[PDB]
Amino acid sequence: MREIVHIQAGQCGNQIGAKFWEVISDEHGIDPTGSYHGDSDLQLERINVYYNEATGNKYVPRAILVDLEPGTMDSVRSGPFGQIFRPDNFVFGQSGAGNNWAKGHYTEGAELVDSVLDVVRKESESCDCLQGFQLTHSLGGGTGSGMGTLLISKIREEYPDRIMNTFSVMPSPKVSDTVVEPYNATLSVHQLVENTDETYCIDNEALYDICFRTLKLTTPTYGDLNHLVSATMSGVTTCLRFPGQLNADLRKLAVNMVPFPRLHFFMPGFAPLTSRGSQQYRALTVPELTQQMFDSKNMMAACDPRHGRYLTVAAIFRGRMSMKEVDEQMLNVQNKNSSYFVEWIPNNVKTAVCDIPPRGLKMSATFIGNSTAIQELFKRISEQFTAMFRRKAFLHWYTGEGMDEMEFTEAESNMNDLVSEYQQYQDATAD
Amino acid sequence: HFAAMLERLQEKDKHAEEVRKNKELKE
Amino acid sequence: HFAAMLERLQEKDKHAEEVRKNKELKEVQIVYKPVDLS
Amino acid sequence: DLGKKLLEAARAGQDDEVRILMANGADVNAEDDSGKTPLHLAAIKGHLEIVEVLLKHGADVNAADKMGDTPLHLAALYGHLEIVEVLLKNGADVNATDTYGFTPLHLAADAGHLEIVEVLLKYGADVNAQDKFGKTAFDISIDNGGSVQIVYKPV
Ligand SMILES: Nc1nc2c(ncn2[C@@H]2O[C@H](COP(=O)(O)OP(=O)(O)O)[C@@H](O)[C@H]2O)c(=O)[nH]1
Repeated sequence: MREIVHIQAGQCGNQIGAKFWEVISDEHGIDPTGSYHGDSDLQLERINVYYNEATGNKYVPRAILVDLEPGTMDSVRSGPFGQIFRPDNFVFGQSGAGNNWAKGHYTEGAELVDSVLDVVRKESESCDCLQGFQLTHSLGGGTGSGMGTLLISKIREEYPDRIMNTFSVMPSPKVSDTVVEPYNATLSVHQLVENTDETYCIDNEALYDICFRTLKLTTPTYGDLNHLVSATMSGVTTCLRFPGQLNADLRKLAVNMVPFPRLHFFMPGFAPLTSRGSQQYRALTVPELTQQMFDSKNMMAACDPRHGRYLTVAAIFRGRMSMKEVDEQMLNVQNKNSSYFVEWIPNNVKTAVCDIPPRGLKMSATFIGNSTAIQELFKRISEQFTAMFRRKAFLHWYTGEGMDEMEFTEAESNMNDLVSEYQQYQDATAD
Repeated sequence: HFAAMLERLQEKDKHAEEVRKNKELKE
Repeated sequence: HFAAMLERLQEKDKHAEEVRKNKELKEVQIVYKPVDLS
Repeated sequence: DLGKKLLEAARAGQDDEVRILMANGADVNAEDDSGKTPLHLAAIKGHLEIVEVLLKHGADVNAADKMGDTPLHLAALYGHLEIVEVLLKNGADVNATDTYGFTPLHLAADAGHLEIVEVLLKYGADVNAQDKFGKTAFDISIDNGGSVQIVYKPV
C-alpha cells in the first residue's frame, strides 16, 4: 500500500522531522500515544503511507531518527510527540560531527551507518509495497549533510528501484555564522545531484527573509523558521497522504516534475504565509490563493521565479473551494505570465485539490516548481564556496578526516555544471 | 542500467575505505 | 590459462601494495652502476 | 532590555540604530546566548563603523565568548583586515587564546588571509604559538595547502 520510510538526520533534520510528525499527526487525528480521534474517514484512508498499524489499533510513524550528537535523542523524546516514535528506530552516536561533512560522511557517520541501515532494512521489508524514502536534513552542518548523504548512497545500493526524496535545508549566513557551511552544502549538493530523485530546497535565506520582511519578526528564531518548514512539508505531501488523482505517489510526482534526471531541485511555495500566533479572520479567495502561492515573497528558496522559466509545476489547493474557479485562476497565471513557462513542455502545470485544509486555515495552497531560476540558490552557494576554496581555507578539517582536495574540486565542478544545465533549458526554444 | 548504477555506488564504497585508511596514516 | 596465471600474479601485486601501506601505518632512490669502457 | 536590541543592530549593520541605542544607554558589553558582545558580532559581520563606534563608547576590545574567542579572533577568522587593524590600534591582545588554543594568527592562517597574518605579526603575534593539537599557525596553512637516480661510480 505505497509506504514511505522517513529518515531524519542531524540537529536540523530531527528538528524539522519532529515538527513534520507533530503537524501531519494532527491532520490525521493521531495523538502522541498513536490513537486515532477524528471526524473524517479521509484521515485514515491513506494513513498507511506514513504510519504502521501496531497491535491495539495504534499508529506508529515509519520514521528513523538519527544523530551523531547524543543529546538529540533527549530533545526528540521530550517533544510533544516523542512518545509516538518506535524506540528501536532511534539510532544515536556519542561523538557529534562538529559541523564537518567529512566526519559525518566518512568517519563518525560511517561508524554508525550500519546501525541505521539495519533499522531502515526492517521498516522497508515490513512494507507491502515500498514507494521510497524521505530524508529531512540540513546541508550546512556535519551529520545531516555528510551522514544524510552517506545514508542516501547506502540506501540506493539496496533499494535502487525506489524513489529517494529529500527535504534539504540550505544554509544562509543570515541564520548561521559557521564558516564552513558553503563547503558542507557543496559536498552535499554533489551527492544529491547524483543520488536523489527529487529534492525540496528549503532555503534558510528565504525563510529568514519571509520572517523578517513579510511576517515582521525583528529576530526570527528557529521556531519561526520551522513554522514555515512544517507548513511547507504538510502541503508538499498532501497528495501522498490523502485520496487523489494527481501526483499521488513519489514516482508519479517525479514523472510529472523531472524532465531531466539532474534537474530535480524543487522550489516550494505556500499561501497564505503566516506566523505562529497569527489568527485568520477570513479565508482567502481562489484568486488571492493563486496569486500569492506563485509570488516570489511566498517561495521557500531564495530565487526570483521571474529570473528563470518553469519546467514543471504542481499546485495543491486545500480546503473546500470551487474547482471551476481554481481551473480558471490556474489558466489565468499561465496565460498572463506565459514568458516564465517553458513552451516545449505542453501542459506542464498540474493542479490537485484536497478537501482537507491544514490547521487554522479554511483555504490554503502549496506550490512546487521545478524552475531554472533555482540556479540563483546554487550560484550563491558556489560563490561562497569559491571565496574560501581559492584560499584553501579550513581544508585541514576535511583532509584530516582522510578526504582528498580533489573531491572539493569535483563537487564544485558538478554544481557549476548543474547551473549551466538550468541555463541551457532556460534559453531553449520550441524552434 | 541497474548494474551500472550499482557499480558506480560500489566505487564510492571503495573510495570511502581509501579515505578511512588515509586518516589512519595521519592519526 | 595464461589469463588465469596473470590474474594470480596481479593479486600478488595488490597484496604487495597492502604490505607497503601496512608498514606506513607503523612508521629519491639511488641506483649505482660502474663506469663504462667505451 | 537594550542589550538584546544593541546585539541585533550590531549584527544587522544598522549604523544609525547603534548610535541611537548608545545614546539611550545600552550596555556595550551585553552578551548573546554564546557570550558574544556587539563587538564580536560587528567583527564577524564586518561592520567597521559599528566597531569604531562600539570602541569609542567603551566596549571591551578583548571580551571573550564561551569559546574563548575575542573580537580579534573573529575579525581574523572572517577575514576583515580593517577591523583587525582597528582592534589592534585599540589594544587588542595578539596572543589571546581560545578553548582550542587558537590565537588570532591561527585563525587568520586557517582562513587563508595572509594580509591579516602579516598585520598580526607586525603587532607582535607569536609565530611559535601552538594550539591544543600541537600545531602552529603556519602548520595549519601548510596542512590546508595539501623517483630513481642513476649514479655512475668509478671502481
Ligand atoms: N531551518 C532550520 N535550520 C536549522 C535548524 N537547526 C539547524 N539548522 C541549520 O542547519 C545548519 C547546521 O546543521 P545542523 O543540523 O545544526 O547540524 P548537524 O547536527 O551536524 O546535522 C545551519 O545552516 C543551521 O542554520 C532548524 O531547526 N531549522
